[PDB]
Amino acid sequence: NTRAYYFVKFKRNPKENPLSQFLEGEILSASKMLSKFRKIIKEEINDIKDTDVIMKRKRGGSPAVTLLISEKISVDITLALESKSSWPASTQEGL
Amino acid sequence: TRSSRAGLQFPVGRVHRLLRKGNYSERVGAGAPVYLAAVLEYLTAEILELAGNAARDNKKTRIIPRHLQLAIRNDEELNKLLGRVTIAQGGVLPNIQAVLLPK
Amino acid sequence: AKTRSSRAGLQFPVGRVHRLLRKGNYSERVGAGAPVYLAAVLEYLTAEILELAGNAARDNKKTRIIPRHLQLAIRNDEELNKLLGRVTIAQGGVLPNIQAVLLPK
Amino acid sequence: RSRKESYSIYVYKVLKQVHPDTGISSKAMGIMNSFVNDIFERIAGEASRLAHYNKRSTITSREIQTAVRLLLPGELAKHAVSEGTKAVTKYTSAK
Amino acid sequence: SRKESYSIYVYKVLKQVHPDTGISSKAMGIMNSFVNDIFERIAGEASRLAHYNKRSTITSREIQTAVRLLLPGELAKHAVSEGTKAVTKYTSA
Amino acid sequence: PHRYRPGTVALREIRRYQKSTELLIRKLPFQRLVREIAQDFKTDLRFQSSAVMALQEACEAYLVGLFEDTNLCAIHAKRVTIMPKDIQLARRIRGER
Amino acid sequence: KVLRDNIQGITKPAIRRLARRGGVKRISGLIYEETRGVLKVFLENVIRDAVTYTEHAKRKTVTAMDVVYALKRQGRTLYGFGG
Amino acid sequence: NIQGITKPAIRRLARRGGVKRISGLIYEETRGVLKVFLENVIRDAVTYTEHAKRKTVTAMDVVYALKRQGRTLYGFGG
DNA sequence: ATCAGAATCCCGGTGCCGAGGCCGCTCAATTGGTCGTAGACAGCTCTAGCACCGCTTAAACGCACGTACGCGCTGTCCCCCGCGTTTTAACCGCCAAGGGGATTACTCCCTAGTCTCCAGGCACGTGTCAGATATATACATCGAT
DNA sequence: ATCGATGTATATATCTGACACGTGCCTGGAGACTAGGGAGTAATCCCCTTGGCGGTTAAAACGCGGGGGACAGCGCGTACGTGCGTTTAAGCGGTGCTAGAGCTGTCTACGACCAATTGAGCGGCCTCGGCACCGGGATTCTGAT
Repeated sequence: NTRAYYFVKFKRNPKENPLSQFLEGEILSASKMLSKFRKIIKEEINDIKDTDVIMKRKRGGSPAVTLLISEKISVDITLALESKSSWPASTQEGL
Repeated sequence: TRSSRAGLQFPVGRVHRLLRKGNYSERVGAGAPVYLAAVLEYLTAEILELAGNAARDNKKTRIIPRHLQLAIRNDEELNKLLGRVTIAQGGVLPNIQAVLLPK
Repeated sequence: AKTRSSRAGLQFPVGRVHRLLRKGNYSERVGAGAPVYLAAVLEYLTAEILELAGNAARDNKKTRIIPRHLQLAIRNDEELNKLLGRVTIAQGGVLPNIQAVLLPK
Repeated sequence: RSRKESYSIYVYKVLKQVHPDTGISSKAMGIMNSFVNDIFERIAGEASRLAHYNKRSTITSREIQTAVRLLLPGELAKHAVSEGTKAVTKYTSAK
Repeated sequence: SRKESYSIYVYKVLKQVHPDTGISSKAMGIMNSFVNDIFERIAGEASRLAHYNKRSTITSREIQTAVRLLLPGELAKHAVSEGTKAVTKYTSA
Repeated sequence: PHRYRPGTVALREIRRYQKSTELLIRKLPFQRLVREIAQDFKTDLRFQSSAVMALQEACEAYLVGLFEDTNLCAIHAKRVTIMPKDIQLARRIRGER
Repeated sequence: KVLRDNIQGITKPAIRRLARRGGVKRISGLIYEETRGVLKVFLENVIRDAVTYTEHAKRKTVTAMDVVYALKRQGRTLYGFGG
Repeated sequence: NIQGITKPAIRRLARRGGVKRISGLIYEETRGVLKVFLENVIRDAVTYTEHAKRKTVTAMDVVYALKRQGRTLYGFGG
């Protein structure tokens, strides 16, 4: 009943959805998704040969990845699921 | 306090002082005295609760060592925890071997 | 003499014992003579066990103290057997001892 | 006029929680007192042995939990672990 | 790149006692565990004796009464003799 | 058929299995028993070979030290055969369950 | 791959041999089931603590030091497996 | 002076233990057993005492002695 | 059965003392705030655990038979038990002596901590000999004959 | 009791893997200073142990007779040991995969530490109840009748 934090369960869908690997039973686990995301980012930024791009250590889940370019730039990359469906029932009287 | 913060009755402060000045390790995580005070309070509540009931059976409103011995030795997993502990003025469990009974 | 072991006439490492007493959290401090004493006691106990075991080996006309011989040394000596009563010894076997009733007449 | 420590009033409060009308005699007081001391020394000794076995320098709630799971027998162990987790969690819930 | 043990010290004691008797590998493991066991016992007893008296240091006095508490009769007497002899010599000169 | 009087082969087997020291419980079935008992505590555990051997040493030491006390109990009742009441008396005196 | 009912791996001659080492001259036929029960109780009581020491070390492999620590806790110290 | 543990007192201990019928030699054996146990426990108590540089064996000394024998004893300020 | 003679259990008035409640104060628990480091997280490496196959062969199984031994039954005797009487020494309360525990103040020396050598110890690698087994041999001994 | 032969123990020849030993590096042990706090030592208080005693009485000790339980002997049936032949699955070796132990760098959270301070806890004190108990009554045991 927090109105803002939700569990995500995939509904029926014929065409297999590539997020199956990230399931924990019937719930899509934020942890495993984040893990794969950060692993991919790290291995890709290690392909940056002539620029020190450093992945900052884990702190939470909302600031999923924080990258440091050279010694002045910082970029926060946040991963988000998109839903085309109706806004969740609770979040109606807003806006 | 700090025991109230955890909803405990046993003093987390004192258990911290004892885990620190007792030379159990160099450092003591601040969440350890809480866990330990809770386990102590749970075991004390268990013992005192079984004890109380036995005293009430002896229609008495005051636990005495005999009642603690009755509680500790009747309960199967409290016995195994204090299997090697003699309780002063405790007596034994009323138990006559079935072969000795009359026939 | 440089090393404390040779200065104390022992063979066990006074220094290693001092370290183990310090980083073992037995007390805030460790007196100077405590490692010396403790290493002397350890050396005496291991000398006793090895002496008895060597004798047990010389009995069976072997030259190497195997575990069997340590077991014979420990069990066949009242005081060690009281010190090591709750001690299993791998490959130790047991003392050869048939109860007095089981033998035929 | 010194200050000798003992768990008298604590055991007393737990009693008044679990039997609001039953008292406890000074000798059974001493027995509960030595029981608290014995169990606490066992648990802390096993926590210390755990820490030194894994070459750590902190007795955290992990070590106390494994000490409880080692000492107290089965059902008592499970319920004590639950009680401790709940207390520690509540302690984290405050500030 | 190190591992602690007593595998060589026990060998020295052996050569000092039985000058021509080897010692197997598993027997060396046994003795290496026996020394550790007696060490943890005497040290734990000395720690208990340090707290029971509200001391802080493990002197030689503590180790001595710990040896008296653990080892049985004649082993206790001989071990205490050896300990005081080694300590006194260390103090000397 | 030629035959020693019963008891003789048991005596020589006592001599023989008290001289030697090799493990007596056959190894692989004990490894399987250890894994089967461990499954009830944490699925998919791996057992260092020497850890399984340490369990086997401890278990054979315990069963031998239990049959010694059992034989003491049985002889105490003017018997030679050991029987489950003997084992249960030994384990009740020792303090076990 | 689950295993089940290997307590019959402690065969009849294996228990007979363990007894003969213990000194027993003549074994009754119901000793085998009681001995298997006793062995299984002991093994559970030791492997529980071995696995607990493991899990606390965050490992997934029961070392021999964990078995030795479990035995030392049960009060049956074992010599000859490191530590 | 061990005879102070009189025959009826050993009888009472055995009653509490649940013993129905007592032989006649149980008394001497029980005096021996008790003397052994007391020798061990008082030896450790006096050891703790001597080490504390005291001269009065106190309750905590006997409690510790019994704990060291493996017979923990609740009830004396442990 | 029954009837009795105690033994035990119930219910109520009664005293005593010990426990439960209150109050004052001192001291340890709490709270910030700072700093160092333990340990967590990840990532690489490679050891060691698991799985599987095929053979050989020792061990386990199954079965049959006989005899030793477990167990029930009976008989005798001695030795605990229970009871009544006589003795003895434990309990208790009191008082006195004084030894030793416990506390405090002061001082010193013993150990922690740190930094700087450097040799004792460990892993590696190697050569050889102690012990297990093979083969042969002398003698104990189990036992049905 | 002789065989004998099964088994045990004694004697020598061979192989080989385990051990005892000879290096190379490295890291932990040792040494010299500094500093400060823990332990020793002396003085003093006062509690608490020991001893002595006198009385009373509950408990111990002693005698005795009798019965009931321990112990030996015998008989009988089963059930355990022993030997063979057949079956099974352990043990060994060899390969192959890889999951996880183990080591290392980085970095941040967390816990030690110190000073202030404030309430929780300990101790002294006192009032009330709760348990022991006595007594009377009622029911239920054990045992001869």
